[PDB]
Amino acid sequence: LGLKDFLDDLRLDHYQDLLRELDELYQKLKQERQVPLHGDGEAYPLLTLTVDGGEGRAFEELPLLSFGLVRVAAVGVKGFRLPSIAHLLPGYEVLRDPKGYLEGLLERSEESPAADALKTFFRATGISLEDLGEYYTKDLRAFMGIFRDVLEWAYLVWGVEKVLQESYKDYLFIKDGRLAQLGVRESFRSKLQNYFARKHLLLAGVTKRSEGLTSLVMARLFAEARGTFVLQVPQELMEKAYRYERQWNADLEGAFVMGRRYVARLLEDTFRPQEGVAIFDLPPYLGEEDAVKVARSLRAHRSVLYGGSVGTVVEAHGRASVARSIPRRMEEEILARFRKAFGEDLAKKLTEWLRLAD
Amino acid sequence: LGLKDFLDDLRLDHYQDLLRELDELYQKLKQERQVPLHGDGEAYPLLTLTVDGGEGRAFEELPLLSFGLVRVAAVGVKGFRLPSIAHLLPGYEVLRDPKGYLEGLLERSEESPAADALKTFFRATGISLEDLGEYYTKDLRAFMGIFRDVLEWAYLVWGVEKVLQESYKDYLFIKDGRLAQLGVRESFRSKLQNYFARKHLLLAGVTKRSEGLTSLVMARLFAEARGTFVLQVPQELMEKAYRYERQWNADLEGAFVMGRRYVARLLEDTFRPQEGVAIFDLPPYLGEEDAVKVARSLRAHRSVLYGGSVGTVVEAHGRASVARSIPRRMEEEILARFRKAFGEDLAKKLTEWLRLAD
Amino acid sequence: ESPIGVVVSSRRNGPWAELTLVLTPQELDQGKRLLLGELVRVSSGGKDYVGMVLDGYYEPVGRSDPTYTLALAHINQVDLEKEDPWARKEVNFYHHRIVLLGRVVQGGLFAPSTRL
Amino acid sequence: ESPIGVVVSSRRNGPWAELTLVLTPQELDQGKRLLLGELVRVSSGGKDYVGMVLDGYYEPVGRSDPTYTLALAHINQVDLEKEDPWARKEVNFYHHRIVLLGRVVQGGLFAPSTRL
Amino acid sequence: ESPIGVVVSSRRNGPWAELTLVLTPQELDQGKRLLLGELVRVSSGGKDYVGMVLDGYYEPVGRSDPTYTLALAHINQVDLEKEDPWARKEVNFYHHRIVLLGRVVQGGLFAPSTRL
Amino acid sequence: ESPIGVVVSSRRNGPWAELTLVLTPQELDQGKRLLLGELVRVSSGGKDYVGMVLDGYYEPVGRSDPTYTLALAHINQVDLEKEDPWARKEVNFYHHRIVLLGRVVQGGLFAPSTRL
Repeated sequence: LGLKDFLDDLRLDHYQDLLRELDELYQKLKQERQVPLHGDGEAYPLLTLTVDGGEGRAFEELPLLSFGLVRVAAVGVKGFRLPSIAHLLPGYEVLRDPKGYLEGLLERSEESPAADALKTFFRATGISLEDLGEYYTKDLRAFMGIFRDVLEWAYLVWGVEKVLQESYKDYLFIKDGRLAQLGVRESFRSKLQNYFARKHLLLAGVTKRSEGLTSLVMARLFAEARGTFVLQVPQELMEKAYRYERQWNADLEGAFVMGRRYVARLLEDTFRPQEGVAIFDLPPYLGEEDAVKVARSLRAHRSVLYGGSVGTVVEAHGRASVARSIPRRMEEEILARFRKAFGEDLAKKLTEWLRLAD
Repeated sequence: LGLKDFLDDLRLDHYQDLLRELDELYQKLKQERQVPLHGDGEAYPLLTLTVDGGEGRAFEELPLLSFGLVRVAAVGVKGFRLPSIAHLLPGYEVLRDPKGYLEGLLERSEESPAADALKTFFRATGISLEDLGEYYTKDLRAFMGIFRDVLEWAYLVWGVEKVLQESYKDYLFIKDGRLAQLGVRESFRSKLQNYFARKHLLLAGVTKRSEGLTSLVMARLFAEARGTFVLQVPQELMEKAYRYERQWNADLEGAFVMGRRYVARLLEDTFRPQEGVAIFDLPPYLGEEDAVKVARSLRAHRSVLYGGSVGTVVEAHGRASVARSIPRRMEEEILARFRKAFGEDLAKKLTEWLRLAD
Repeated sequence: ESPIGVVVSSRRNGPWAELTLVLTPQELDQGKRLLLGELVRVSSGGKDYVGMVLDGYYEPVGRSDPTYTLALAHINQVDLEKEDPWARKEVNFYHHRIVLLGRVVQGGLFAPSTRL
Repeated sequence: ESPIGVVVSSRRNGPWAELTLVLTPQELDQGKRLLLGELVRVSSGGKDYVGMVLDGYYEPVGRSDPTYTLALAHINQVDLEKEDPWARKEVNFYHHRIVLLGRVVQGGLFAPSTRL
Repeated sequence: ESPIGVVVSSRRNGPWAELTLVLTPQELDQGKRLLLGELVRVSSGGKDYVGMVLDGYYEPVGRSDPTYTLALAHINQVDLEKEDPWARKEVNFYHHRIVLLGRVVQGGLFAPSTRL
Repeated sequence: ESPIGVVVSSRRNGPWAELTLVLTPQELDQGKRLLLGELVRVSSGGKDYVGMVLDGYYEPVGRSDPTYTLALAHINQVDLEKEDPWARKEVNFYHHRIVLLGRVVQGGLFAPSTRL
């Protein structure tokens, strides 16, 4: 095949310090208290939110002839769940020229659910359209992600404000992904933080693995770990992970967890080094006892589906997921509506373009 | 599944907006001059260059425990070719210090073909590392692409100056990709364009597809037009393509073709709309008659492998391709060579860490 | 004086050892062919065996689509012997099956079949 | 006088040799067909063989889903010949099997079957 | 005094127990082979069984394409042994089937077959 | 006092009901085994059945390549039970098949087979 063209001048002099620093991090971990996580323990109920996205054919190659689907859904334990917000973003529309699509949507006279949720989120949290900065207006690739993040935040706030007026006081809100927002100004994060502290929301962001996570050094030290337990990630590990992320990806200036980060064990037998590990981030206004209680709830809702999942998270992820037949039938339905709202010649010309490409 | 959620507020006006620019572009193209290729004419040998590569496991999210491979190879007529050049980038070393590895590589220049080609490329046209700008030091994702592009340019210059210093003027040099460089300062492009000018290098860049919109409209044009022909792409279409690609990806700013574009039809008959279409770019010092000659050469070296190709392009790409087995065997070789230098103790923990983490 | 093709597989099919031979595009272009029922020599481990050609069939080699390639060449009136060396080289392979009968030893006595 | 289709495979099926022929959309639209049991000429390596058409069947060529494409066109009330010339160009192939019976040699003699 | 290969599978076939053995490139280079019908020892759980080699075949190990690799090496006049030791280590494997005849009981009578 | 393995499938194979049982690396490392022809108790729906162990075979569980893993360990000469516990913990499963014969009822009578 052509090996030995890479072997010459291997330069393997860095694996020494790589392992030296990895051992330093492991030593830092070894001096961390492991609060027991026995099965019993007072726990909160759960309310898990999630967002999923789909893409029509040729959205990358020709984003001016396709569109995108965003669906946000929430599940309360089993059936005390919220509605589901689904929005279609046409590729050509204003996505090619952002910073006007958001205005048109927010000022929607109809106020479809997607716009209503954003209205409620903005008004309640005090976050204005100028807090998003200009990162989301950079281009469509950034706009899609920023829109999805803002949609998830707005869904959380709207569910707290208009569907659970008082009940939210006895729930543990679980949001998939780390409690971190990238691509916005510090004012946006400050507003989110102060609103959450004002409402005393019980919010924990649960993640499994990829962004860049050397923090999974817990794969070691969970051997001979005495079953399940809870632990707090050290500041040195957090700093090293953050610097590695900002050296590997860039555009990750906002990635620091807005609070603390804890790692808990959900399963004691795994068949594999890194199964059944929960990594949850807690807001700055929660103590260490709150971490123990959150871990107890997470274990109480543990599953063996994807190698020690959280259960409600997989349930939610299995409801907002979008099948591809959905975009296919969406294309066909849009074609039919175009035909019945404009001329058959116009519809046939569009169909000819779609036949000649994408 | 719940498709009716996405059908709440369908909008069908941007489609009418879109079915005006496509028609205008089609009418603009119908005014171009088609030059036939009667299976004969003046043709001269092709010398094609290609670059490929790969990554080891865990490099996508754990680059600090992996590496990367990049290999460049060229092939010519008469069984002619050049020695290949391959390099291995250590992920951990590079990730923590861009421009700290490039300079170290450039300084060794003992036997390594990569360093030799880089030095030759720099000294043949007076290109400095300051010309490369600051885009390639932001993160590893930018560094890898910049390294590939610069290494291919250096390969071309080194082959022009060291292997064929008298017999270079009778070959047509083919580059797999558009004649453009992104992520570098204007000085880089100016110096390249003036080094090619003072050598009158017969260089054409063949892109095939990435381009998407140009192919979309040219397939419709070919559906009508009968007979293989070569025609020049209008600037009105070129500017729209540049606008759309910039809006879809800001980093593509400055990726404009360093010359003029032409589209040629290679296959009389096809089963799919966009088969047997070759899009190529020529430097500004080559006229329309030179474009016709180059199109004749490309049609004389046509192939039916990937729905109409240039044959030499596929041969060079296959030669420079890296089998998936190579990254896996490279680790087995590197670990052995590291153990036989660092002892049987420091080597065991590296394997243990690898087992624990991917 | 030189080997015909390249051996790519071997097995035991009942009471007889068999192997698979592949003829490549260059060998097929030079006119090298194997007749069904012909007797050939097989060298393995420094030992000579007598073999017989049993079967012959076409099978794609690598990640190719010979049917699509050949049809697309056909509809354009492309003579693969003169115009598309790469396309011809990607599809011009051929397969054969060879059964080992035994070997000659000592003063010419025949040892039937094999255990290796 | 021109060849009918394109040969895409050959093999030995028992005591006979057979090959596979594909008819493309252009030839099918021109009206070219092969009758079962019909006798045809086969040119290979400068030699002429007699062949008989044994079989015919439909099979996808390349990357396509003929059932889905045809069903969707029927559902949407589309005429392939008129509205979609390109959807009819990727599914209109046909397959045939041809067995080689022998060749005619010398002064009107017949050499049965073949070993090549 | 060392195992010949590595056991990669076991099963019950009819009234007998079989296991699959794989010979690796290093052992094949050292010249170690197994004859068909040879008697071998099988150690399992501190117990010794008598086994018989029944079968032998070539199979790919891992994610590899031996046919493409060998054909490419033959085409490009690449001598694997001397020029590409790495490409020759990923295709040089062999497979064997071994049937467990029974267990010899010291100071006792041979115990036929096995239930474990 | 605890189940031997985990039941992963069941069916009607002719006039009898059969189920598939899997033994995990932990149970195998504890020395637990099932002999062919051994009688076991099957609890289902609050009812007890007599069952017999009919077959036993090795099969990969999850996403794994036991052949490649074991061959690589053998090549690199790593004691799999002392150096690579995680590699040993992903291949050490085993499969058994169990047939239900019937159940004991009232005054010691036997209800044969089952409809459930």
